[PDB]
Amino acid sequence: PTINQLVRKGREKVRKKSKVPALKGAPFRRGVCTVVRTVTPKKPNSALRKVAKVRLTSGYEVTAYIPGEGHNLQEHSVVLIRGGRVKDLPGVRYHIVRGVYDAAGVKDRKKSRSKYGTKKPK
Amino acid sequence: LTDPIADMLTRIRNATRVYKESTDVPASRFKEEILRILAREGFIKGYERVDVDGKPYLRVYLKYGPRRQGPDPRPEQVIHHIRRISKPGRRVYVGVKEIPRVRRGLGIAILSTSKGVLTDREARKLGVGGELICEVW
RNA sequence: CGGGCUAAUCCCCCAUGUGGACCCGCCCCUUGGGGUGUGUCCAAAGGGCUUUGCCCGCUUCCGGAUGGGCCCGCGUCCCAUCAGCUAGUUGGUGGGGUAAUGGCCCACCAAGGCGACGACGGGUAGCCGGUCUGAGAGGAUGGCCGGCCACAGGGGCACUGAGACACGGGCCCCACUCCUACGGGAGGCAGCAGUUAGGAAUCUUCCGCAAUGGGCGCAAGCCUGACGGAGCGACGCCGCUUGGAGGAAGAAGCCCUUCGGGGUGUAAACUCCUGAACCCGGGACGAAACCCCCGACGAGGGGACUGACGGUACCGGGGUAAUAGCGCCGGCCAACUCCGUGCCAGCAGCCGCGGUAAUACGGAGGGCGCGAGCGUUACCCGGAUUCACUGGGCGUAAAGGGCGUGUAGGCGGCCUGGGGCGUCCCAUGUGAAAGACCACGGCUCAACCGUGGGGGAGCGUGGGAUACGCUCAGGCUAGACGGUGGGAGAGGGUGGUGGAAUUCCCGGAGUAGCGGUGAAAUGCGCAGAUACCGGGAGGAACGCCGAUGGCGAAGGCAGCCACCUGGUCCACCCGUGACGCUGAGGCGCGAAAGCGUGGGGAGCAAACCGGAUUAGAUACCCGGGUAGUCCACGCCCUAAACGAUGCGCGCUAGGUCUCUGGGUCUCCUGGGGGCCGAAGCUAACGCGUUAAGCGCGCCGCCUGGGGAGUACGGCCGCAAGGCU
RNA sequence: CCGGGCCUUGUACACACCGCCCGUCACGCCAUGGGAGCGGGCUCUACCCGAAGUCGCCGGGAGCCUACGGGCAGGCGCCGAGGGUAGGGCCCGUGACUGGGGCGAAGUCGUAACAAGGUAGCUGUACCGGAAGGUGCGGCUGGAU
Ligand SMILES: [Mg+2]
Ligand SMILES: [Mg+2]
Ligand SMILES: [Mg+2]
Ligand SMILES: [Mg+2]
Ligand SMILES: [Mg+2]
Ligand SMILES: [Mg+2]
Ligand SMILES: [Mg+2]
Ligand SMILES: [Mg+2]
Ligand SMILES: [Mg+2]
Ligand SMILES: [Mg+2]
Ligand SMILES: [Mg+2]
Ligand SMILES: [Mg+2]
Ligand SMILES: [Mg+2]
Ligand SMILES: [Mg+2]
Ligand SMILES: [Mg+2]
Ligand SMILES: [Mg+2]
Ligand SMILES: [Mg+2]
Ligand SMILES: [Mg+2]
Ligand SMILES: [Mg+2]
Ligand SMILES: [Mg+2]
Ligand SMILES: [Mg+2]
Ligand SMILES: [Mg+2]
Ligand SMILES: [Mg+2]
Ligand SMILES: [Mg+2]
Ligand SMILES: [Mg+2]
Ligand SMILES: [Mg+2]
Ligand SMILES: [Mg+2]
Ligand SMILES: [Mg+2]
Ligand SMILES: [Mg+2]
Ligand SMILES: [Mg+2]
Ligand SMILES: [Mg+2]
Ligand SMILES: [Mg+2]
Ligand SMILES: [Mg+2]
Ligand SMILES: [Mg+2]
Ligand SMILES: [Mg+2]
Ligand SMILES: [Mg+2]
Ligand SMILES: [Mg+2]
Ligand SMILES: [Mg+2]
Ligand SMILES: [Mg+2]
Ligand SMILES: [Mg+2]
Ligand SMILES: [Mg+2]
Ligand SMILES: [Mg+2]
Ligand SMILES: [Mg+2]
Ligand SMILES: [Mg+2]
Ligand SMILES: [Mg+2]
Ligand SMILES: [Mg+2]
Ligand SMILES: [Mg+2]
Ligand SMILES: [Mg+2]
Ligand SMILES: [Mg+2]
Ligand SMILES: [Mg+2]
Ligand SMILES: [Mg+2]
Ligand SMILES: [Mg+2]
Ligand SMILES: [Mg+2]
Ligand SMILES: [Mg+2]
Ligand SMILES: [Mg+2]
Ligand SMILES: [Mg+2]
Ligand SMILES: [Mg+2]
Ligand SMILES: [Mg+2]
Ligand SMILES: [Mg+2]
Ligand SMILES: [Mg+2]
Ligand SMILES: [Mg+2]
Ligand SMILES: [Mg+2]
Ligand SMILES: [Mg+2]
Ligand SMILES: [Mg+2]
Ligand SMILES: [Mg+2]
Ligand SMILES: [Mg+2]
Ligand SMILES: [Mg+2]
Ligand SMILES: [Mg+2]
Ligand SMILES: [Mg+2]
Ligand SMILES: [Mg+2]
Ligand SMILES: [Mg+2]
Ligand SMILES: [Mg+2]
Ligand SMILES: [Mg+2]
Ligand SMILES: [Mg+2]
Ligand SMILES: [Mg+2]
Ligand SMILES: [Mg+2]
Ligand SMILES: [Mg+2]
Ligand SMILES: [Mg+2]
Ligand SMILES: [Mg+2]
Ligand SMILES: [Mg+2]
Ligand SMILES: [Mg+2]
Ligand SMILES: [Mg+2]
Ligand SMILES: [Mg+2]
Ligand SMILES: [Mg+2]
Ligand SMILES: [Mg+2]
Ligand SMILES: [Mg+2]
Ligand SMILES: [Mg+2]
Ligand SMILES: [Mg+2]
Ligand SMILES: [Mg+2]
Ligand SMILES: [Mg+2]
Ligand SMILES: [Mg+2]
Ligand SMILES: [Mg+2]
Ligand SMILES: [Mg+2]
Ligand SMILES: [Mg+2]
Ligand SMILES: [Mg+2]
Ligand SMILES: [Mg+2]
Ligand SMILES: [Mg+2]
Ligand SMILES: [Mg+2]
Ligand SMILES: [Mg+2]
Ligand SMILES: [Mg+2]
Ligand SMILES: [Mg+2]
Ligand SMILES: [Mg+2]
Ligand SMILES: [Mg+2]
Ligand SMILES: [Mg+2]
Ligand SMILES: [Mg+2]
Ligand SMILES: [Mg+2]
Ligand SMILES: [Mg+2]
Ligand SMILES: [Mg+2]
Ligand SMILES: [Mg+2]
Ligand SMILES: [Mg+2]
Ligand SMILES: [Mg+2]
Ligand SMILES: [Mg+2]
Ligand SMILES: [Mg+2]
Ligand SMILES: [Mg+2]
Ligand SMILES: [Mg+2]
Ligand SMILES: [Mg+2]
Ligand SMILES: [Mg+2]
Ligand SMILES: [Mg+2]
Ligand SMILES: [Mg+2]
Ligand SMILES: [Mg+2]
Ligand SMILES: [Mg+2]
Ligand SMILES: [Mg+2]
Ligand SMILES: [Mg+2]
Ligand SMILES: [Mg+2]
Ligand SMILES: [Mg+2]
Ligand SMILES: [Mg+2]
Ligand SMILES: [Mg+2]
Ligand SMILES: [Mg+2]
Ligand SMILES: [Mg+2]
Ligand SMILES: [Mg+2]
Repeated sequence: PTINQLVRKGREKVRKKSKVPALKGAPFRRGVCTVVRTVTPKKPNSALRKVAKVRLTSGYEVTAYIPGEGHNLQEHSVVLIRGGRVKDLPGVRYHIVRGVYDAAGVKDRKKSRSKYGTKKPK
Repeated sequence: LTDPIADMLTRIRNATRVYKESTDVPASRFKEEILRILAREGFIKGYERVDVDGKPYLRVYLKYGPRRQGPDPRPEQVIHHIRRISKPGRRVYVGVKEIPRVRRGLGIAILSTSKGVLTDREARKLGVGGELICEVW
């Protein structure tokens, strides 16, 4: 377009749409589970994934997917979450953090333990 | 017409692609002063002040490269490139320090100045700047 | 609360006036600047030592110096789905008030001020130096340190004062809490720690004025949560260690095997050497001044006291093998096999892994990369050339406004002169320091810090040059406009009008079916249809000409005639002499359908009824048939309103066809309409003097798909609905 | 009618017509809007009362100091945080019920578009219909032969 136009209308510095609103610009928000259960994914997969619906100090309430195998999550379980969705599971945008609060890490897990809150054996 | 200068330049660039022995342009001391530069640097062969059905002109005599083999024997261009810079839409002004050096020194940029039209180097020599007319190679 | 007493650097009058304040006059100046003269007004404070002199202070007046106040110019985020705001509101006269201009305050006169250069309202945020990213332009950012501002529980106010409308001052009001002897009182951590709460999370209720700096004091000294340090926290950066050398064709265990073997693996073990920490001895720099001695309380030269960190670093002697953890191994992206499992349990940042031979989950072996770190999440720049100034784009991928007219604005052809706004050069003041950048210097390096050096943009002052931009003036005719003479045309509007056909009515004649389909049926017909002849009424569209044609900005326009009128082209080269292009807004036009009012109504024809095809047939085919299609006046304003191609100008081979002009009539030249194609462009298909080619100016427009041209608000409208 | 060969053409198919794909109704999750209303924030206008406090007048029937042509107290007033009455503006949240939309899928009905998709398709409007959609008027070719 004309330089004039660029002088009249300039160009639009399009901003970003955050992908974790329920956080309120925070890296971690505590919640309290409300609907511990399983959730099937959309194609092309099949399973029964471990979801957690959590109310937050941010007032909101969102599904948080429980990573790993075997957990200890039921209603009233103090928990923490993190940013990160699960492509195949619409309705889930955030993760939970094992080994934190009323959530414990994975059992007999030895590799990538950090990502699964599981301390060191012998 | 808006900018005869680019038009001038445009006329050139338009013929050099078709390989014209010469071509014409409406005249003006400024257009000439320009052209003055464009043979002293060697892109053109020079101009003479012709005259068409009552009107002045500037039939510019064009210079091109040598015939070639391969499948495209057409003679390489002297003026590989010639584009306007400062314009009526955006007048462009430079200080002596911020005067560009065309294509690492193989081209030039004609500059209008209080001390006559100059080349990218002539200005730096004279220590001035001005309305960057165009860059050419 | 009250009664009565006493000192002073407290307060008051008088005197002295160098001097300073005010009025009025006059010189200079030029906004209330300095000097001058008469009338008027005003200063003060003592205390101490070694005592006719010193030091400290006190009074005024000029100046310096620093710290300020007020005012100006340019710059400073998001939404126009905020388009209008304004009565102290803008100006003036006159007073108040302050240190001082001021509508900062009051009174009165006037009717004015701001705004698409985005006023008014809303949302957000403390700005700058800098900080990070970045090749850069630019973006994001404003903690720490440095400067300025604003606040001191939420608001208002004035006093004290050189200075505030004051955080640890005061008055009141509100909200809150606490104390209490129940009559009443108090408080304000956003000072240093600390508690409680909220949160993903941010520390010690430590030492000391030794240093630096600050207040007070002549000094001694005092205050000092500023400041100097200690501690906590891998929070980030820097540095260091968990060892070094020798060490088998190579222990065990462990993983793989084609069972011969392979891998871990110089790794260990063990030999030697070195010696983190932990033990003792020593033990600082920072600290030289104030002060005291002589001199002169001065220059200068001598004299001591003092160290929080701390018995710390650091120096010496001696001396122990002394933590390794994390991510990753399908591609991006460096690093491979084995079991378990079997679209289950699971990884996932994207493309995607798993359904009995998984380099993609889990474990293990082994391996890759960093290394007291390793990873994840969050957010910022980058890659994003994906808001493109550098540096993009709109024929079919998202994007040309339906078309015109025209305001503001942007932009503007040849030649001469003045001015010197942009613009360029030189000088010069500011552009604090910290930081960034180069050189070097101290902690044994580095991180950190010190020293010097070296620049700019930007704006303030003076001078200069004049090419382009601009402005003022003078000429010109190559863009535009115009005069003379013509030409073609479904250009638009009103009024008349001509014939063919369909439908119905009337008359004559005539008989067993017509009509309709792929085939049939509904339907019409002995109450006489169909096909024929004759006459009449009514509405609508104009056959051949006619076409790859023409006109129109577009939608669109088609029998003939006349009138009213527009645009347009060619020639002659007669006049004006840049008068121009574009065009956010605004305005007008705008096919069909649709709306309102009043006509009109033959043919056709949504909905509707019927008959058929079908599994069904709310459809495609058939028989009827209402609005509507037609006219007048109003709206409605959308579309595949298409060339899916904005408008004007200049430059860039041609060939063939066609419309209309001019010539000299073979042919040449103008303007439109198609075709193939030069170079060139283009992701390709394609375009190509009617560009989608090389360019200049201006407008509109795009920024993944869907959600959606939907919701909200606003405007328009009778409504359906339109615009944004 | 069945199969195959070559050329061309169109194609939204490439698991290749046993393709691809549209819409209503069914179920599940999420999200926005409409909605008799309720709940809170912000802001504007007018009026009543109005604390401290500066400022302006009075200081007498009248107290105190004298610095006595005065000063303080003390009285009246204008402005005034804020409180109250009433009425507008804007935004957030919430709401019986309601309207469509998105994603999931392995269901139900039919088969609208992509080939001449079996009635060429799309489009504006208008009407109709369980739904994709049909149809009438005009328009584009992005229509096959
Ligand atoms: Mg799967
Ligand atoms: Mg909670
Ligand atoms: Mg529990
Ligand atoms: Mg994430
Ligand atoms: Mg890991
Ligand atoms: Mg440029
Ligand atoms: Mg006395
Ligand atoms: Mg006196
Ligand atoms: Mg003051
Ligand atoms: Mg005012
Ligand atoms: Mg008046
Ligand atoms: Mg302006
Ligand atoms: Mg704006
Ligand atoms: Mg900021
Ligand atoms: Mg910050
Ligand atoms: Mg600061
Ligand atoms: Mg405040
Ligand atoms: Mg306060
Ligand atoms: Mg507070
Ligand atoms: Mg307060
Ligand atoms: Mg206070
Ligand atoms: Mg203050
Ligand atoms: Mg305080
Ligand atoms: Mg505190
Ligand atoms: Mg807590
Ligand atoms: Mg601290
Ligand atoms: Mg001290
Ligand atoms: Mg001191
Ligand atoms: Mg003394
Ligand atoms: Mg004492
Ligand atoms: Mg104290
Ligand atoms: Mg400090
Ligand atoms: Mg070794
Ligand atoms: Mg010791
Ligand atoms: Mg020392
Ligand atoms: Mg030692
Ligand atoms: Mg060892
Ligand atoms: Mg890693
Ligand atoms: Mg992997
Ligand atoms: Mg593989
Ligand atoms: Mg890597
Ligand atoms: Mg590899
Ligand atoms: Mg993993
Ligand atoms: Mg894929
Ligand atoms: Mg396997
Ligand atoms: Mg380290
Ligand atoms: Mg990014
Ligand atoms: Mg890169
Ligand atoms: Mg870039
Ligand atoms: Mg692009
Ligand atoms: Mg398109
Ligand atoms: Mg168009
Ligand atoms: Mg104009
Ligand atoms: Mg000019
Ligand atoms: Mg001039
Ligand atoms: Mg100038
Ligand atoms: Mg500096
Ligand atoms: Mg060194
Ligand atoms: Mg330095
Ligand atoms: Mg530099
Ligand atoms: Mg400079
Ligand atoms: Mg200057
Ligand atoms: Mg001049
Ligand atoms: Mg101009
Ligand atoms: Mg002129
Ligand atoms: Mg002409
Ligand atoms: Mg003319
Ligand atoms: Mg009829
Ligand atoms: Mg008859
Ligand atoms: Mg008849
Ligand atoms: Mg015809
Ligand atoms: Mg035609
Ligand atoms: Mg003439
Ligand atoms: Mg003349
Ligand atoms: Mg125009
Ligand atoms: Mg219309
Ligand atoms: Mg119509
Ligand atoms: Mg009607
Ligand atoms: Mg009606
Ligand atoms: Mg009617
Ligand atoms: Mg009828
Ligand atoms: Mg019909
Ligand atoms: Mg039925
Ligand atoms: Mg039937
Ligand atoms: Mg039917
Ligand atoms: Mg009919
Ligand atoms: Mg009607
Ligand atoms: Mg109707
Ligand atoms: Mg109608
Ligand atoms: Mg009608
Ligand atoms: Mg329009
Ligand atoms: Mg067409
Ligand atoms: Mg056209
Ligand atoms: Mg369009
Ligand atoms: Mg263009
Ligand atoms: Mg002729
Ligand atoms: Mg032609
Ligand atoms: Mg062609
Ligand atoms: Mg070519
Ligand atoms: Mg191009
Ligand atoms: Mg044309
Ligand atoms: Mg336009
Ligand atoms: Mg989207
Ligand atoms: Mg979108
Ligand atoms: Mg629409
Ligand atoms: Mg609405
Ligand atoms: Mg609408
Ligand atoms: Mg066959
Ligand atoms: Mg054959
Ligand atoms: Mg075929
Ligand atoms: Mg089939
Ligand atoms: Mg549903
Ligand atoms: Mg709602
Ligand atoms: Mg309400
Ligand atoms: Mg009242
Ligand atoms: Mg009052
Ligand atoms: Mg009083
Ligand atoms: Mg009030
Ligand atoms: Mg009020
Ligand atoms: Mg009150
Ligand atoms: Mg169809
Ligand atoms: Mg079909
Ligand atoms: Mg079809
Ligand atoms: Mg239609
Ligand atoms: Mg219905
Ligand atoms: Mg129908
Ligand atoms: Mg049609
Ligand atoms: Mg049309
Ligand atoms: Mg078309
Ligand atoms: Mg087609």
